[PDB]
Amino acid sequence: PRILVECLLPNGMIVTLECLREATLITIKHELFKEARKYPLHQLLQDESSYIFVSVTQEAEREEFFDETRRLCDLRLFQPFLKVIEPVGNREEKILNREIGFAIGMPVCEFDMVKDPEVQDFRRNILNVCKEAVDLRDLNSPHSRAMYVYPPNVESSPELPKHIYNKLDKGQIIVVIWVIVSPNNDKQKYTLKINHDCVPEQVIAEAIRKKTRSMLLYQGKYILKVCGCDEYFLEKYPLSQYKYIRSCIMLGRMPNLMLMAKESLYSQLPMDCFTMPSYSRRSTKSLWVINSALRIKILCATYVNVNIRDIDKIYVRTGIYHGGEPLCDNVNTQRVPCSNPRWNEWLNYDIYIPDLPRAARLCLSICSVKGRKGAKEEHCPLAWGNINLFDYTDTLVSGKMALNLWPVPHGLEDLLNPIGVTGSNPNKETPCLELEFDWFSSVVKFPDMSVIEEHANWSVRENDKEQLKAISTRDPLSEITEQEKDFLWSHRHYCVTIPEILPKLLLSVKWNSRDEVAQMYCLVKDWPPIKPEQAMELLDCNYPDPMVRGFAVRCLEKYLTDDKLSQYLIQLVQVLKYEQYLDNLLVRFLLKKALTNQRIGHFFFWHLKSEMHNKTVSQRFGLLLESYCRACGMYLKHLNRQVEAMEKLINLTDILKQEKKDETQKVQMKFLVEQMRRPDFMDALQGFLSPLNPAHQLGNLRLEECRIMSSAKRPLWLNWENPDIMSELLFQNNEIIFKNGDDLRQDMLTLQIIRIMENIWQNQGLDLRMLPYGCLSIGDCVGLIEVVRNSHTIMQIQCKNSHTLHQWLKDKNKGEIYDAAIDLFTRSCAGYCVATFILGIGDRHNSNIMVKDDGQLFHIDFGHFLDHKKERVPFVLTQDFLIVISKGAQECTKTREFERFQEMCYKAYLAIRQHANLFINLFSMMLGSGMPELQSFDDIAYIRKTLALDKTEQEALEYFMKQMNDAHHGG
Amino acid sequence: MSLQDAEWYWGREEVNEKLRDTADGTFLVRDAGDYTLTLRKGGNNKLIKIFHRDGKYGFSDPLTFSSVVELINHYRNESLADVKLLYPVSNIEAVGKKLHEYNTQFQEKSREYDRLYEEYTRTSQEIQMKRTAIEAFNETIKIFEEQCQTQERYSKEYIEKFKREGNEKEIQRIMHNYDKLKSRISEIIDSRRRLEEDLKKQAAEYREIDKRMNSIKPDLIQLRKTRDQYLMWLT
Ligand SMILES: CCN1CCN(c2ccc(Nc3cc(Nc4cccc5c4N(C(C)=O)CC5)ccn3)cc2)CC1
Repeated sequence: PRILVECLLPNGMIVTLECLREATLITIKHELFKEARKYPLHQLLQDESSYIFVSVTQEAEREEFFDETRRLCDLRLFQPFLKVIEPVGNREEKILNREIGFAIGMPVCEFDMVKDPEVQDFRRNILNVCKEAVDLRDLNSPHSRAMYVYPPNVESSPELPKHIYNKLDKGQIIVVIWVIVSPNNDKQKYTLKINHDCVPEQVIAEAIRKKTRSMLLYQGKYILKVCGCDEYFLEKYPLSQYKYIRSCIMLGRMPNLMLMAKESLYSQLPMDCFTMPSYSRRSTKSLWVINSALRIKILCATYVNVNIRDIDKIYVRTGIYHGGEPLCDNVNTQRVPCSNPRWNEWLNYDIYIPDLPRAARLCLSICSVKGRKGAKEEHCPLAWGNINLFDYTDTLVSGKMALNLWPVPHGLEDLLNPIGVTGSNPNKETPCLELEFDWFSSVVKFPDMSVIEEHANWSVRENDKEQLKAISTRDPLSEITEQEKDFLWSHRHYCVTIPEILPKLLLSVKWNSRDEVAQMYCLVKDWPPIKPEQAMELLDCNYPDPMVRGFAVRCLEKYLTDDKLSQYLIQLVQVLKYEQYLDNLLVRFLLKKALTNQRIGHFFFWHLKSEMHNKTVSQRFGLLLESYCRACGMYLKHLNRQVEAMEKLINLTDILKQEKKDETQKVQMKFLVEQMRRPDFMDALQGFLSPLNPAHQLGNLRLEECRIMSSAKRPLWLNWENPDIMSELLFQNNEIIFKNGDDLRQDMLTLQIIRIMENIWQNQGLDLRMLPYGCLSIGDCVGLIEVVRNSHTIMQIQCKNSHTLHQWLKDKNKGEIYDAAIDLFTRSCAGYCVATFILGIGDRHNSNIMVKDDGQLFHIDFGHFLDHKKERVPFVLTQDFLIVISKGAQECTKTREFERFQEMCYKAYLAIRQHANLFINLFSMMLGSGMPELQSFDDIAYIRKTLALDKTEQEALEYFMKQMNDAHHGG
Repeated sequence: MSLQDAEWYWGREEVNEKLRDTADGTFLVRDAGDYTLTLRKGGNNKLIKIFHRDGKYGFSDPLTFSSVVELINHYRNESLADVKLLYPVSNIEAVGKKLHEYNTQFQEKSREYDRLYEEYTRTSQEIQMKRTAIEAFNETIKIFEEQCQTQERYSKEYIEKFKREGNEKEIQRIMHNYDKLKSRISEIIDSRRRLEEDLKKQAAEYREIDKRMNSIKPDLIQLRKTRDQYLMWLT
């Protein structure tokens, strides 16, 4: 309503405008100038359409609302005051910056404030990647822009597994082409039987031949769309290579397609305009010549939050590291009383300066001392901080430095944290620590590549050949003995023939040396390529060398397909944090991929935004999000639609979470209905692309079916319509669960791992079907979960004896469908038995397992994905499950159904156990993600144990058999 | 000599914990014949597998040395070259009562640490919000100061007393706005000072919350060792 805004005219006189809460800026400005006439000095004031507004929002940013039609509600103004001043800046730049700031979550002016030369150089240099991506997109318009907007959702290889191939009708699939070409939508359906290797062009040609009575002779004028969703077959791929088509083949469903005019989507595609922002306009000695042991001085820690009585003394542990393995033993500073944290000591390290690796670092930690306990005086690290020994331009840090030490992470028993951010804590109340380095009377830089490849090149049977392969096949998380390292380095030259041995030979190199590192460089320069699943290892903390990671990124670019890149994307985004600098090859690759494909880009943005609330990776991810949104194209307008939408939900839950968390769900439901009936909530929620899948569009909310669940966290059961014309084909209603306060990165990881397991088993020929449904974390403890429909929890089915579930399954599939309803049930049951045994998912009661009416069985909630509750078969097959698998009997355990079931389980288990490196990598690259249950190497040691990697194939199979017999009481 | 009872022998997490921040030359032999020896050198725990073949033990072929204890003794006598193997790492009712008491103590320490951590994170949230509000107040006060400067620059020139035009506008209107404008600027400055004072108070309280945090850890980790050693006896 009337908020009594204040207006500051250019004359100076303050005017009180009684403006309603939901009012636009144009009307307010008009009323303000109308009232200004009564005020004095109205001579100076110009016409209304000659001045612009300025205000300060809740983010402490001074911004000019140029013409924003959003009411003063959406302004988010800090105080109800508005100054009037003649506009100075460009409307385009300010509007784009405002949109970018809303999408990112932090105003873009902050990056302009940051004075760090590396930050400014990255900001001005990522524009090169942005510009090349934008140029590539507009190379072959409007086709290229269309492919960018609606990318081909296809598989990795055209060749099909034999089982699905036999599922086809002799290589012919029966699709249905819907044509709505008429004055009114009539949905002319044509049933067309065509090969599974025909490109969509031939599909359309043969559709035209049919539609036209029985023949005609359209071409280059129509395209194919998936009815009920926004996915288009614009690419020249075999019709069965698209994910929807192959999913329909596997699931035994008719692919219902649609014929749409090309000009329809070409005109539906707004033109993207990328404009270079304002900021784009703005004695060396070889490091090997210097010969002196590295020395660094510690001066004083100005601020320290310690207790004098509880802490006797303090000292600064230091180490010269490379990855996580010290180059030389840690040096220490003499203990001093906590009151006077001044040391002024020149620590001397054992590492000869020329032998410094490029990825070297200096990890410092201020920690106390307490000798009261006795012989083992406990040490606690008060604060930590890392410092790269080389600048982004290959220069040794010299002179003095002031480092704000981050707080020690929870659970970090050790004293030095060599994996953390290599930068000063942005917060200025943090404990500073002053440092000084040596001065060499000149700038010292790492020697140029050509210089290194001259040192090396001047400083240089089956009895062993089997050992190399045995090592290479070994886990990357296993242990390597010194004889193994010496053996590998002795046969470094011969290791080229085994290209998959770099992840191991790298550990065999002494980074403390110069000849060894030079030879390793000359080797990695001419290394045969490796697989992307093996080049994701070379992109972890273990391997921080510039050239190693450059080679790994080259392999990723050359061989990583978009389908894989869209799956191993969480891991790559997370590994972005552990990169040394801001301008590196991996970020360029990921940014180009995200800018040349909106399917990858949407999840790229959402992952970055989710991880951009931990202050450690706030700045880097904010810079990257700015670089993306500058050249994101028009998708910004969509992303904002999602962003604010989620906000409108978040706040609501909070109001229910604590404010009204006093009465039962009746009052909560009434309040939810009342708040949803408000115009703001109704207008914000409806009409936007679903974050889980951008293809699905959410229409008017069906407030009738939106309720608050009975689950402990009390999530939101949000129900939406489908605005698409052909919604009846796929699904007329779209449902989602909004969970506030529950971490959803654990569920995301488990579902990604289940998807990878399903892919492995499909390739192996084991048609085990699982539901790895959608799940996103849009922040911290806030998330969206897909709702699977027509599926009832096992508790409900039993509630609605040991035969209740089987009786229900028989009822839902009366007739010949019983065979399929039992086969699919058993296959899914085997798949989850193996999967939840290997990953040790939390113990399963009835509520966590639900079955579709068809027969499939899936587990819904997760959050114990490495058995962190202090092996531990969670999915012990209940009596009802075995009765259903055996088709009903009292001698169940003695039927051929058991034999087939156990054989499929063993096949799946062995197939997974043959691909343990991938799962170990996926779990290890996300150790720092901060999940409550993936936080120490024992968590991945559990995976190593369950797969029985140490044992042999027969031993592992016998171990799984023993575990099964123990779990389901023998069999 | 006999095995299964020795200082070096122990029969990976435990090995790493024992060798963590240990002196150079330390060596611990444990099974993973395997008989893997973990030796601390260069700040890192190197591993050497003791090969057992033809009833003979040895680091590298030939396995001339006879017994694992013989290997340990011989390489304690002389350096491994290049580092000598220096100093190695080696009632029921009462134990039950001690275990119960230390379990209770560990639960108390964990609860206290959790409460301190939650208070720390909360106070950090309010600290950040208050700092942002203070910066917004600074910006608003700067804008108001600019407005006041412009008003003072303009009023005298545009419309001073009756000379140009001051019959009753300056007394009733011209000076009314200038004083009315100054009322809000002063109050805005007042709000900044009041909120700034609160921020300093929270910093001290947030400071104190850290003092209790950086003292409980020494008294809780040592609790784990007492709990770990007593709990992991069960004999
Ligand atoms: C013999 C084999 N050795 C040597 C190689 N080693 C190793 C394996 C994988 C990674 N990758 C990684 C490491 C990350 N940090 C952490 C590294 C070590 C411990 C912890 C980490 N935590 C964080 C950051 O929360 C939890 C505790 C984060 C992401 N990825 C790094 C080192 C295993 C032991």
